[PDB]
Amino acid sequence: GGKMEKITCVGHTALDYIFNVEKFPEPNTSIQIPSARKYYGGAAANTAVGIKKLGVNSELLSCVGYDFKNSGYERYLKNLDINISKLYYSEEEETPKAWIFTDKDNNQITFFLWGAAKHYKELNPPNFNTEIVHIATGDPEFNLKCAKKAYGNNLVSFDPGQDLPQYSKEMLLEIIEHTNFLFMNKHEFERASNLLNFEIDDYLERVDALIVTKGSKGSVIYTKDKKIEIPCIKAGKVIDPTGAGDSYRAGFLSAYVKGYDLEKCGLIGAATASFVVEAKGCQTNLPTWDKVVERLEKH
Amino acid sequence: GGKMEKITCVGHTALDYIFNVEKFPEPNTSIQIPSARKYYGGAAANTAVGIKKLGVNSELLSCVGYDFKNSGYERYLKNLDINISKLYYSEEEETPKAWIFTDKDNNQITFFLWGAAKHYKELNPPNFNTEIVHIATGDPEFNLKCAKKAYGNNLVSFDPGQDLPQYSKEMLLEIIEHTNFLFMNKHEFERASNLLNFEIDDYLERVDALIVTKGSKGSVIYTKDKKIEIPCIKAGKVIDPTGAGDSYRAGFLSAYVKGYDLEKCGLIGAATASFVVEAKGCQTNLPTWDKVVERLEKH
Ligand SMILES: [Mg+2]
Ligand SMILES: [Mg+2]
Repeated sequence: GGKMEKITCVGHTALDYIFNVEKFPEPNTSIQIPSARKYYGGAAANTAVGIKKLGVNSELLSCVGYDFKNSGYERYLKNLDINISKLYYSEEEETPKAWIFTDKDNNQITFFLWGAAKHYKELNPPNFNTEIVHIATGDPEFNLKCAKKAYGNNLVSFDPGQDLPQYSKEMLLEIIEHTNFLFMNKHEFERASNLLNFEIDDYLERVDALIVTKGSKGSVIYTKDKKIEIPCIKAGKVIDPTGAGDSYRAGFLSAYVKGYDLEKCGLIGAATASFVVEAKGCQTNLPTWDKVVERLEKH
Repeated sequence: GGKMEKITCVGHTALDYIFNVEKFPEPNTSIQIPSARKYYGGAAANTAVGIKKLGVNSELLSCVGYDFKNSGYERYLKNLDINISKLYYSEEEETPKAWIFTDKDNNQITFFLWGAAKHYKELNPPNFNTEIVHIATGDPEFNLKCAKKAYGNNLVSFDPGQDLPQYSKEMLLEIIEHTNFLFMNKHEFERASNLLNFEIDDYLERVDALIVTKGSKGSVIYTKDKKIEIPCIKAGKVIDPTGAGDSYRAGFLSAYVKGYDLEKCGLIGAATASFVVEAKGCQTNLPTWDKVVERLEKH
């Protein structure tokens, strides 16, 4: 049939570390970083936490490591009442991590430790009883299994994100054919469209809504019937843009479950993203529902 | 007076992590690393462990973090009978770490998390009762305090290493004036000599032995009386060159304490270095004394 008032987020739960260096080192040189704070991250977790903060029950499906057990992150999620019953805990691998070296002018070079994500290929998705299954970056093969199992039962939301290069023409077409809400940033949309030889109408033969996000230039929602332009919502002061995308999706999907029309979903996504960019870390300044509604009332 | 049959190593104790990536990422891209093994490291610790493996009692003076306590590294050092009574344990900071991203052609870009090394400026050196105080990379101000306190009591060994750029003409002259054995790699020697306007004889007015290491082209020992050429000792197969320098110093200083002439000290240093380069990690393939003597017997 169809399922309950909740959203499942599938994909990375990770610890993000931002290392403030002066200059990237040339061969046979040692530069340093004073300290490196850890932030709770991972696209799936970011989205799940944002959804929960907006008053919608979320559940998380990720592979975590031996250093997740009893650690800051686990207690943090338990304290937020996020259902983590579906987490796979690895005995051998550590939790996925992103080690981000950033310079003095603010140019970022990153890295992603796969770690316990190696386990996705050993696993198969459970049945989902949620209204929406949102598939964020993770293991593409497992993500396709999730889309193909959920589609026609749960609404499927998908954003290929930085995983996009790993999808062949054929595999991308397959997951999109099992997607209800397809989110892509503009660069990724152009790349996907060139790969698929798709125009907008080709996506809309397969999905219910295509949402192209353009950051500071807003977003656009395309359906069969309509093109909806969503403005960017002005933040107070941009400290960290990293969590913005996941937070827009968190807001959009939360609004959808809460029963608003797609335009309002877009506006809530935009308003949500405007909060997260005000602080460092993808989950640090996630807003409540009433705070997001209040900000849209001003803008 | 003078002191006992032991060597104090001052400076970094660190955890080294080598991350095997495909290509360094361009702006707004996510590449990955499958896993990242941890190796026991830090120039001071590397040297102390190498010394101990050669049958000479060593002690370590480093600032370590809250994640050192009870961790792999602490038990490992205790099990090797390395005196770690002088370690400073930080409550607030983590242990220094080196995060080394390496590519497919084998080009390395590195980073050094300062962490608990912030505490050196809060501390002052104890009296040392050892025959040699070896001062490796660390906090230059604390290192100078160590040299100035030890000189004329303990023999002082010093290598500015990758810290060399942090020393002004004046500060470098000062620590060298309190050094008995000065080690430098050739590039660092040329840089130091240009900065100081020193020729070899200028060093020798201040130090007892200047040891210039040239890796695969061997090393040279200069004293007032003599120039001693030390060949490189052929290894089996070079897997990791990272630990080679510290191991040469470990061998050289161990031989010195064991009462051999400087030429033999050089040869032992060379032979020791030939073992460490055969495996990944700076301490993983550290040889015993008899094994080092045996290898020189062949070469
Ligand atoms: Mg269809
Ligand atoms: Mg003098």
